[PDB]
Amino acid sequence: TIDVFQIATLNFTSPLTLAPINSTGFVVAVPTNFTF
Amino acid sequence: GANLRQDESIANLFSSIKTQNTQPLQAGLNGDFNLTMLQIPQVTTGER
Amino acid sequence: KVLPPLYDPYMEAAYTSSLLGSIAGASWTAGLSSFAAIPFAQSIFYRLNGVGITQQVLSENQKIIANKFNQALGAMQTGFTTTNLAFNKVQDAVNA
Amino acid sequence: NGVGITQQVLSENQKIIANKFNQALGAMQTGFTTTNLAFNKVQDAVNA
Amino acid sequence: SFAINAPNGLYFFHVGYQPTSHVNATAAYGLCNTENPPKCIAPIDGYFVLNQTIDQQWYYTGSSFFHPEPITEANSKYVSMDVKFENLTNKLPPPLLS
Amino acid sequence: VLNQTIDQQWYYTGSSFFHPEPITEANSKYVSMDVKFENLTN
Ligand SMILES: *[C@@H]1O[C@H](CO)[C@@H](O[C@@H]2O[C@H](CO)[C@@H](O)[C@H](O)[C@H]2NC(C)=O)[C@H](O)[C@H]1NC(C)=O
Ligand SMILES: *[C@@H]1O[C@H](CO)[C@@H](O[C@@H]2O[C@H](CO)[C@@H](O)[C@H](O)[C@H]2NC(C)=O)[C@H](O)[C@H]1NC(C)=O
Ligand SMILES: *[C@@H]1O[C@H](CO)[C@@H](O[C@@H]2O[C@H](CO)[C@@H](O)[C@H](O)[C@H]2NC(C)=O)[C@H](O)[C@H]1NC(C)=O
Ligand SMILES: *[C@@H]1O[C@H](CO)[C@@H](O)[C@H](O)[C@H]1NC(C)=O
Ligand SMILES: *[C@@H]1O[C@H](CO)[C@@H](O)[C@H](O)[C@H]1NC(C)=O
Ligand SMILES: *[C@@H]1O[C@H](CO)[C@@H](O)[C@H](O)[C@H]1NC(C)=O
Ligand SMILES: *[C@@H]1O[C@H](CO)[C@@H](O)[C@H](O)[C@H]1NC(C)=O
Repeated sequence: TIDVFQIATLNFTSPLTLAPINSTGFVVAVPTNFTF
Repeated sequence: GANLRQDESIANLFSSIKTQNTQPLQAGLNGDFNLTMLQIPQVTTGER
Repeated sequence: KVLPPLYDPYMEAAYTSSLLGSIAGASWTAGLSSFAAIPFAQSIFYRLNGVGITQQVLSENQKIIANKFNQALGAMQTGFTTTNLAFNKVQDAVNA
Repeated sequence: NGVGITQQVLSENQKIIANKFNQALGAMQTGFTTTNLAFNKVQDAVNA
Repeated sequence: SFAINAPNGLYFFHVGYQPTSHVNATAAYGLCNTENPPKCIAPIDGYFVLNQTIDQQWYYTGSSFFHPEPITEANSKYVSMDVKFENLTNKLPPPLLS
Repeated sequence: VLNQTIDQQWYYTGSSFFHPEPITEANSKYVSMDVKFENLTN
């Protein structure tokens, strides 16, 4: 940050997994906000 | 330049992880379908 | 010099695991903006229904379809021989 | 509507959708930098 | 998508629908009543969600935007019986009414 | 299809599997008149 280079590890964090519900139907993530 | 382009292409291909929603697949039988062949085994003795 | 690959094999494993976890879904909606937490077996049966197999057949032949799918997944092992074209392609890339 | 947005939502958020589209078209300018991959491809073709 | 002229080709601006905020909605595979010949319906380009407009009162919402609406023949299709469908005895949608 | 569940009694079957079922509005759609269509009186 302009003294010594640092070594970091690449790691892709996938979005939080939607665990299925044990109810009759299923749970769906429907958008409420959007962009183009 | 060739190596940089290859790295960029592979990063572009692997970038789908960051914007892909998934569900936690059950270990072994998923209902009646056996997906043990395609799943990474989990062993506590050593590293993943 | 042979440069190391951009990603660790753990990152490739994460990519393939995300691919495996992304298979299940609604598979009937107009777009790709919503994610439905439909289990894998339900998604496979819905894919079969979309193929042209009615729900009566799917409900009757549940265990039969599951057993055939498991037999196919088990027979996936035998394809890693020199006879298979895709394995030949893998070895050809390695040889190149 | 074909994407999966019902006509009620489209009628309700007409100006909001238009404003978001205009913001996207106005932010299209920012992509002509060395960070973008497509602009890098353009400059790569010119350089070749 | 908009295509403009580039020095040695065409430059494409692909405008896409990107959602930012999501809502977890209780959805149903389908709904139908209790008749000797059952009459089961499924959503068209959407889901049968549970949340009220502002439980056994099911609404219809679009795939790409959450906005519950009454279930009619405009946004539903008739399908054969599926055992995962919800059996409705009260608050039947007009498609499910005999 | 024509075969019975187990002729002028017509059933519906899926493309990928033969299993005749009664014809309803779930598996049929209304279309304009076609000459090759079967005229049913019973
Ligand atoms: C599901 O598939 C897995 C993997 O193919 C099966 O696990 C194998 O079971 C056999 C028979 O007991 C063992 O010899 C193998 O060592 C197991 N592992 C592998 C990797 O082949 C499993 O039996 C199948 N069935 C169920 C119900 O889980
Ligand atoms: C809705 O009702 C149907 C028809 O009664 C149910 O389907 C039956 O479910 C039982 C119990 O699981 C099975 O043994 C039968 O084989 C199913 N079919 C028939 C034709 O009876 C269904 O389970 C009900 N669904 C819900 C969500 O309550
Ligand atoms: C079903 O009935 C229709 C309507 O009567 C028939 O269509 C006519 O067929 C005749 C004889 O081939 C033609 O000359 C006419 O032009 C057709 N159209 C009309 C409007 O009359 C049709 O052939 C019958 N189909 C079968 C399979 O018997
Ligand atoms: C969508 O998000 C914008 C900001 O990105 C906000 O101003 C607007 O009120 C939101 N609309 C909703 C939540 O309906
Ligand atoms: C939906 O549930 C997930 C976990 O399954 C959670 O991470 C997310 O924040 C929830 N979204 C809401 C409550 O809007
Ligand atoms: C709101 O939506 C949720 C989705 O999980 C549903 O369970 C709940 O009943 C709804 N509430 C109302 C008041 O509509
Ligand atoms: C069985 O199917 C054949 C198909 O060629 C049909 O001609 C025949 O009438 C059917 N028989 C019965 C008893 O349904």
